[PDB]
Amino acid sequence: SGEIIKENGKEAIKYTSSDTASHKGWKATLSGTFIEDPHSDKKTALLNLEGFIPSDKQIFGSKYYGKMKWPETYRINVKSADVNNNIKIANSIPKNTIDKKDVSNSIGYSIGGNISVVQNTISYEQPDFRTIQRKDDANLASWDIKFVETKDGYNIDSYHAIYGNQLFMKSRLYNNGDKNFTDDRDLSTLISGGFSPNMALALTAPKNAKESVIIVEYQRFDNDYILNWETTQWRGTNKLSSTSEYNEFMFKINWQDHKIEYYL
Ligand SMILES: [Mg+2]
Ligand SMILES: [Mg+2]
Ligand SMILES: [Mg+2]
Ligand SMILES: [Mg+2]
Ligand SMILES: [Mg+2]
Repeated sequence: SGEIIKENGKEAIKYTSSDTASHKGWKATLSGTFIEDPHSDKKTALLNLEGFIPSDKQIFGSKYYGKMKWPETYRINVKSADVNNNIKIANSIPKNTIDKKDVSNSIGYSIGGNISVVQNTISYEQPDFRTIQRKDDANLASWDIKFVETKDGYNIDSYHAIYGNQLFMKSRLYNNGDKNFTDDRDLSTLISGGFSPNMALALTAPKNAKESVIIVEYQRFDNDYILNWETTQWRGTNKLSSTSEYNEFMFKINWQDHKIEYYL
């Protein structure tokens, strides 16, 4: 069931697998390309994570008061574990910090074992946010997709002596509280809808490896953007929410059978 790959007069065999899991609208699809390379002294799998984390944006309020809960940071952790601590994340994308709305890069495998950043390409959008790769070691790759500023240039630190933080304030003078937040069509899709992460990595294993595990951890840190009517105008305040949300998905990396298998 393997396919021959060729490069510079050398050949190897590749195998593909994928599995997917979801819970409460949070989704993780982990796809793999396993390489059995006679020209390398280890085994490698390129893994591609695609998923979705709902924004859970919510608005509450009344005539003089409003609260908008919104996602300030999405955190994605991908952890590798195995009983003999032999299997390592060799590299992962995206790297460093990316402020561009469209994130796109590739991780490639060369026959002989070289990994460069057979290929896996990632792509996602992050309007008004940035991606910070916060961890990149042998057993953890982690990324924060963190809010930067609205198109109007308001951020979580913005402060006006009268209006406070105007972050998602629709009008200084008008509207009831629950009707005074930025419309969905004027918000980043990461706030109105959610985030669609796409990250990738390369795992390296000893030749005799039969199984390991990948754990995908999703965390969404919410903030509360609050409006209070102050006699003649609205005043906004942004703070950390007292709640955040978390979901994780574990996948067996079945090196022996070249399969990715979600653990129920
Ligand atoms: Mg399945
Ligand atoms: Mg470690
Ligand atoms: Mg500015
Ligand atoms: Mg909504
Ligand atoms: Mg844990």
